[PDB]
Amino acid sequence: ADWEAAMLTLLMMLKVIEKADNAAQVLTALWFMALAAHMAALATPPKLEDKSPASPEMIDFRVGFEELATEIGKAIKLAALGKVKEAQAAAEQLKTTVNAHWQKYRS
Amino acid sequence: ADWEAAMLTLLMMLKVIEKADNAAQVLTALWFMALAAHMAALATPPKLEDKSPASPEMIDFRVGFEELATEIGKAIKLAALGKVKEAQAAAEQLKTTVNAHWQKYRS
Amino acid sequence: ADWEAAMLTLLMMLKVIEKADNAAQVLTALWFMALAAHMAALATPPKLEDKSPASPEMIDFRVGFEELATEIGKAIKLAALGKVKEAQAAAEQLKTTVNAHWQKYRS
Ligand SMILES: [Co+2]
Repeated sequence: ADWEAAMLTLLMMLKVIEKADNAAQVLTALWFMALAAHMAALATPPKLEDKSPASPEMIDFRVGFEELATEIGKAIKLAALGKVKEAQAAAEQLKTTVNAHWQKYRS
Repeated sequence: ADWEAAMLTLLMMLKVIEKADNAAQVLTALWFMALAAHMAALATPPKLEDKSPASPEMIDFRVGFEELATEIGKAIKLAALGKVKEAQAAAEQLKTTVNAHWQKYRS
Repeated sequence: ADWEAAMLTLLMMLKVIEKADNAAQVLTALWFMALAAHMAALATPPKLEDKSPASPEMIDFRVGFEELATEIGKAIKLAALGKVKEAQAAAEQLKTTVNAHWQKYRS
């Protein structure tokens, strides 16, 4: 999928996560977040496909997206070890990270 | 997974999509479709594993499967921008494409 | 994701599978299992990251994880051809395999 679709999916699943009371739905949505990050691992924001592969702007985007995926994985492990509320705290921190990465290349 | 399992998953999720009233279940099933296409990206239909890698039949199969994945991504973006019904219209068009690709190598 | 998170996800989805009466939830959880195996395809158990890439211990781990993924795919095809209960029988056999692979490198 494209960058915008995946970022909106991440925000959607974050909305689904804060309204969760059991780790089942939590872990499900977190794995959907990791899924959306995996499908759009090479996607490019509409803001800057006309940039070179070794451009520091592009590398900024790439490492930020990797950061997203890594933070998702940490929250997934939290939701796997049983802790349904600590996973949601990590999910709100992830929401901060997702907000930043999206608002940087949203338009 | 194998080609047949993934194509039946696509048809199943298409059946789940037309009975949807909110973008949440829609986007969920569409991402499951993209997932099934990602897991079976190198799968071969039972009809023609005894073909060469550069055989135009095989390349036909490959580009058709890529077409499936791309059309799924477009429907996913539609279901991400909020439009739950335009996503279902794109999903019925995708159902046409999925029907063709499956009935070409079903047996 | 990491090995432990993915293995706990597999066990969780196995728990969700045995309580299933329709192939919809079955196939959904099985595809989540294949998803978790795909995300952690290169993950390393906490027990043995300090091993060489060509170490037979590491290769044992790798082929066992591939075995997990393959058995998941077989169960997914069973759950796709309509057979909701034969898929659950294959899922309990998969539970045996998952138990072994997890208890080998759990700590
Ligand atoms: Co992949």
